[PDB]
Amino acid sequence: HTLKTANSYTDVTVSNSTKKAIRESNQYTDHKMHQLENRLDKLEKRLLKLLASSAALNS
Amino acid sequence: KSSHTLKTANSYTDVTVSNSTKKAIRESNQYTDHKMHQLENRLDKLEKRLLKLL
Amino acid sequence: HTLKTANSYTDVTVSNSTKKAIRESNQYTDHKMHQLENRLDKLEKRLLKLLASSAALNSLF
Repeated sequence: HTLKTANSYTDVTVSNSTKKAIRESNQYTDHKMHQLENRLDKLEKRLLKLLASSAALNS
Repeated sequence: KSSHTLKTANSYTDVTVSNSTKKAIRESNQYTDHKMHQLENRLDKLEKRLLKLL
Repeated sequence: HTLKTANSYTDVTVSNSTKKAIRESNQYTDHKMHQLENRLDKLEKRLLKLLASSAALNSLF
């Protein structure tokens, strides 16, 4: 009786814990990828500048 | 009966919880590798376009 | 009771687990993001340099 009840309480709580961990870690991930996306957006705009600048250098 | 029962149940907890810590770290590390491919591919492209442009 | 004690042990163990997995996943994500940031810093620097010498050449000419 008691062994089965504890082990099932373990199973259900553990399974909720696994979800919460991944949920929270994957949200941190999304947070860091956003920061590197912003950075890549800004790079790409700088490259677009150099492109026009290069074509203008010809002459 | 009951210290035997407490002990058995805690041993169950220990192996189940640790496997789950490992499980959660594996899936999150996988999701992160997924988001890293897309970021690194974007940067690969940018350096390629700068090199071409040069 | 034995059940109450077993379940309390389970709650502390699981809570410590959640904290540990999140910490370790996040440390991973931090190392992978730091590597890219490094790559990205080098290119930022090259671009600023190429932009200023082309923006200089334009002005001169």
